[PDB]
Amino acid sequence: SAGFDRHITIFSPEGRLYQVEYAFKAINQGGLTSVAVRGKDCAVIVTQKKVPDKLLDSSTVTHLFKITENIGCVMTGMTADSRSQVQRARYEAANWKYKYGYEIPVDMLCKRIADISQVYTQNAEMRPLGCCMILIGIDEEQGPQVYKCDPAGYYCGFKATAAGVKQTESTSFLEKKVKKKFDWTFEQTVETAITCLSTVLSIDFKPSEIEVGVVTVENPKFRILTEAEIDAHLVALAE
Amino acid sequence: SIMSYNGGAVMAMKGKNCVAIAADRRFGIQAQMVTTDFQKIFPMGDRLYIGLAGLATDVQTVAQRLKFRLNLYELKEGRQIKPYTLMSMVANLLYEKRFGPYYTEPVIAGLDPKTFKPFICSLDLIGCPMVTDDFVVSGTCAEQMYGMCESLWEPNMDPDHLFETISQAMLNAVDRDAVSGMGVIVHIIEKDKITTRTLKARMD
Amino acid sequence: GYSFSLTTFSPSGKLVQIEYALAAVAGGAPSVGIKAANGVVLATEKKQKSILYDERSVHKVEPITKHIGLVYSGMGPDYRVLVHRARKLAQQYYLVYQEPIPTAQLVQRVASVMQEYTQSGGVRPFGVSLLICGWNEGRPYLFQSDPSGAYFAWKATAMGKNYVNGKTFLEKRYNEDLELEDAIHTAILTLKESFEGQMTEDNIEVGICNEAGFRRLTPTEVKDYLAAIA
Amino acid sequence: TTIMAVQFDGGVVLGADSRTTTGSYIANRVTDKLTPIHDRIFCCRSGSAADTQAVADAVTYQLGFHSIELNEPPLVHTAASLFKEMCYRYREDLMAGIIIAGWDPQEGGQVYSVPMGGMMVRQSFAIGGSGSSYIYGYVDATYREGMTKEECLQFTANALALAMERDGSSGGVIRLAAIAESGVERQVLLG
Amino acid sequence: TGYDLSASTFSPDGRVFQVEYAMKAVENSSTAIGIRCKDGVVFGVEKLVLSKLYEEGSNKRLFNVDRHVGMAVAGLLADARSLADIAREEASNFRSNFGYNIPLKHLADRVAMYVHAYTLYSAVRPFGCSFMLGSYSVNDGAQLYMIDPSGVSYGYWGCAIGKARQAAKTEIEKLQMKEMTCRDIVKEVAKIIYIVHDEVKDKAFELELSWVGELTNGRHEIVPKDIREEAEKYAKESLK
Amino acid sequence: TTIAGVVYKDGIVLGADTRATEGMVVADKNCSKIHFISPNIYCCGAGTAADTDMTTQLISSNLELHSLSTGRLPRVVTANRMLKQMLFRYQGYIGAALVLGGVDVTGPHLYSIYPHGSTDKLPYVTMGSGSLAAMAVFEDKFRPDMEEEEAKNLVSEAIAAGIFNDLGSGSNIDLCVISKNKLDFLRPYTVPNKKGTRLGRYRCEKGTTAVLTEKITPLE
Repeated sequence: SAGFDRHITIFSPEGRLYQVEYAFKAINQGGLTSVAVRGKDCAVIVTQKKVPDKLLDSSTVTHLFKITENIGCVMTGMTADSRSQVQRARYEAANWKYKYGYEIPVDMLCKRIADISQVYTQNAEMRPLGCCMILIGIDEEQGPQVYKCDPAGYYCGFKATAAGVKQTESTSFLEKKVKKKFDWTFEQTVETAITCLSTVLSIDFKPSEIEVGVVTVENPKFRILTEAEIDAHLVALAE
Repeated sequence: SIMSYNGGAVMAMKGKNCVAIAADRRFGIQAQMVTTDFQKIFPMGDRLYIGLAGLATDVQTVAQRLKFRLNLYELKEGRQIKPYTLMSMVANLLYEKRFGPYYTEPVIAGLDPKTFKPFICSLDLIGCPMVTDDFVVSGTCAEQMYGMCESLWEPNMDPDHLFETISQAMLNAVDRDAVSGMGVIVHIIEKDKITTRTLKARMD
Repeated sequence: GYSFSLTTFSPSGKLVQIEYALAAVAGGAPSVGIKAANGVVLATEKKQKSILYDERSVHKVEPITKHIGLVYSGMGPDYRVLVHRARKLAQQYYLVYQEPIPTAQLVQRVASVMQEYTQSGGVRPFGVSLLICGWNEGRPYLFQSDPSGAYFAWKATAMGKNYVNGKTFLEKRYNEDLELEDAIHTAILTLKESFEGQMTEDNIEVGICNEAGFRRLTPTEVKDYLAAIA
Repeated sequence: TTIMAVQFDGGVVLGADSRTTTGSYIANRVTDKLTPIHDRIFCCRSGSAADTQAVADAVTYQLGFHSIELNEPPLVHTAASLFKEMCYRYREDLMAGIIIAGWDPQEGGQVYSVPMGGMMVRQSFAIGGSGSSYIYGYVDATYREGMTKEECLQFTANALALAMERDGSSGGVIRLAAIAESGVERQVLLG
Repeated sequence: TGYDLSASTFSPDGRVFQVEYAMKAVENSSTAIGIRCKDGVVFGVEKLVLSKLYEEGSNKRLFNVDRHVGMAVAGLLADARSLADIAREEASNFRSNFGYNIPLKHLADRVAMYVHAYTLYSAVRPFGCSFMLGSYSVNDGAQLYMIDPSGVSYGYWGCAIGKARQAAKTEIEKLQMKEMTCRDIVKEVAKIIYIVHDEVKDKAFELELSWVGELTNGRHEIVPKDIREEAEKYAKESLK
Repeated sequence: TTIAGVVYKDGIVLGADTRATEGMVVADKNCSKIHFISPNIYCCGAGTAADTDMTTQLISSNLELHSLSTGRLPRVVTANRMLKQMLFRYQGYIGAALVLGGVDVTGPHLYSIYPHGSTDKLPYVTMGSGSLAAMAVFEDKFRPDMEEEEAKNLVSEAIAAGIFNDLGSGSNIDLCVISKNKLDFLRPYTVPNKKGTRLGRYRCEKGTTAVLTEKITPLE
């Protein structure tokens, strides 16, 4: 190679820089995969858990993180960087309500998160937070939205989302899935959010190995599903 | 008051295609005069002047700070300054000393740099701008200057009758004031030329 | 041994790191700016990776004031920094002078911002060049900055991938005066010159400067121009 | 200005007049003197208008951020602790007459008093304001331990109406609120 | 390797070895375990005598953070002392700003974010400690937490920190801890320490047992094992 | 100084006058007291004239910064929260009395802001020195959900009550009608006070003033 040894955050003669694009493979040491789907008035997060020990608890494992009453998120990547990322998200959501007097849009929150990650690329002397964040929320006169924020400081909004280890396989499914014209009537959404992940990993859980966050324009509160109603939808797509 | 420490009077008046500005000449401490050639009207570019009245410290101080900001403006831009732009510049300079304010009340008169359009405005001691269409006045003898200008002003006046109106306004109002006088200077500017005259006033 | 830092010279020539940052501009999306007789046309290239991405989320043509627009070719996340810088810097003129800032005056100041990250010694320069447009005092303007801090004025130019084809195209393709409409027809024709796929209303994104202000086009407006576009 | 707070078995009952005056002129004829903080905790404010509006927005910012971290409903004693910290620190600068009341899952109904000094105390019932001195001997001859909710709505309505009849800075219209485990019942009364 | 000097740099596959290096410095520390019953949390530390001139209760690894919270540190002892003073100071600000005792779920979040900040910058290094957090309340029951040098913090029912981390929780999990009282747990902690490595490669050790729960009325203190001496009377019965 | 506002069935009508005095001398016969904030929000100023001017431009700068970054229409509660939090920090040293009005997605909203930082949401407010005279017309002749011309007639009547009280104006009653889609702004809505004509001969002569020293300087 030309071989700058990429020790700090400077350029290469090819034109790119390697330390930030080493953080994209820093997500993959979580050993995890997450999916968000926006089809209609509802939006669904789905993510598996991995409990390796019986001494380890169950309630303190969940990656679903409630940011505000109407905005929830899911975190991938390594664990310790993910929770500190959430603390800035909870903090700056409350400064919006204080400064501006109304509830923050889900679109504006990813601009604030990505700009914090941008400074760590532009200015040196802080490790750039190897974790990824996926949001959901309801916006009036806009419907529901799904956003992803990258460690580079990139964000975009899009319908079907994969993160973790198996992006390219799961996104290959959803292109084949979301090319037709469906109406996604809240059990159409949850079923595909399972069955996009239910071509990929070849697992078979009894219904206690995932988490599902949901939001809906009938109750815009963020909502983590019950183990019983997870079992309901797991045999409702499923005859 | 502090405004009544040295006296002063500045008047501007709008004509047809021209504009006139006048001031007194007396410098003095509260009752004792010192000299009769104190400048209170300063050129800011061509066809655009400014007049200052109030505390004679802040008259000379603001006129130097404003000249400091003007020359930096006219070098980052090849154009000269517009009359509205100067009024916004002065009101910024006065409001920065919001609680330590300069004791002066400026009067700006000038033409448009592109067209022929006249412009007059005056400001408070903290920077409230006020544009008019007939006349603005400032100084200690303000009420005497309102009584003359409300009666003598006409809408569309040549530079001849504009000169005679602001002369009769300044001579009669200042002679009723005690701490203003000792000569009156008049600038009358227009598109083609600039005329400066000094009047025959009471030196008492 | 000189290609790792910024605060020192090479024994013969110039700074190495600024030249490497200009290589990042060449690997960006293509973009075209054309100064017409009565207006300025900006145009860029917006292809998403998959079908999943929404096109109405992130924009390229971006207003700064009501008569000042701005595009780029480089890295998108660094672009959002100096946009928000140029917004707040445009208001500071207006708080002082009570007058909309002329387009020559921002590019004095925005380049002085991009100046400051080329200092010592633990910061990186930007990887974004810009194209700035505006209609101030009748005559329009079309400027271009760079991560070094220089700034110019083009009749027409192009940046991004395959720009040398677009340079040779527009070198043959410019005259002194066309109308604002014919500038749009020739700005889409040069974006089509280096493209891969069916150019639709969502693959491109176009904004213009009238003398009546800055505006970016809706997809319906951009469809009807691209409909029967030569 | 007269404010009122009585706890009962289920929850608490709040009440106030309106009549925001300035000297001898009524600036605001009808005024929300009681303010939501969380879903179960209100406060009614007295003293300077611009001071107590600024304090209540800061406590709502701090308490609202604090419960999202814990993923728990906040305590009423936690909310009364935050007003004490701002009033004791920024004394000699504020004139605040805050009374905090509301239902809590751990403890039921509670009423706290934060006067202009900066102290904090729990009471069975608490009044405050300029016209509070007039009904001040009526309230402890009429109070009785073990009331229902409908008695307390009757109790505070007769209590506020005597000061509103009498004090010149008080009057206008009666705004009431009942906070329990179920919900919040707000109503506007005249009589 | 050749990418692992600073903690501010990534590896070419995407991890930080300075965090990886500091974790296995805790691995060389002696074993300290923790376990919670249905009405309390019981700690236990295998601590070995340095030579002979130790004075029977010096430099203990059972700390006391708050009125109802204590630690069970293992690793670099001096690094844990400074880290314990962060937790002592953190509970005082919550008391002063909110007027009641710190919840353990919130206390572990405040400490782990402080541990996280030493994993980012090149000027400082990560901590070489890991520890336990136990508490008890009547509105919350008993909780038991666990903090690595990276800052990952969540809850267990039983845990172990030291050399025999795997070799201890192999036989923690064969206990029906959901229904045992913590007075029964104290004699059961005693055998788990005493099973693993009494004097094989070492010479001598001494047992320390901390104790919080409903029987202590929410207080956290050391066991009275000078009273009744029932740990060693019952752990040494496993010789056969 | 007399400013007033009202909320009719569709939007908000604001009103003001056109006098600035210094001491007891009329300094300005025509002063614009209704200030721009956003294309849906306007504000009326009372109190110190320079304090209201510099404040109403700062918040109008930040909402233009905020809405252009957001990409949608501003909210009136955002402008309320910026003003009441700014003025509280200066402890009432900045003497500014403001009437804030605009139409949001939620609908019309009218506020009144005091220079210490206390705000009130009301269907109708009056501020200024002649506010007591204008509140007489509102409290006598307000009914909820009026029509367009019924509201414009009420505010023009209420401002005129303050003008024929002292410290009124060299009357040019101003109106700003804000609706959900249409925005109006009327400087000479009603001119009741006309200056009488001048009946004297004031013959000036070209040479009736003695000149000591003349000076000519050409230009280009």
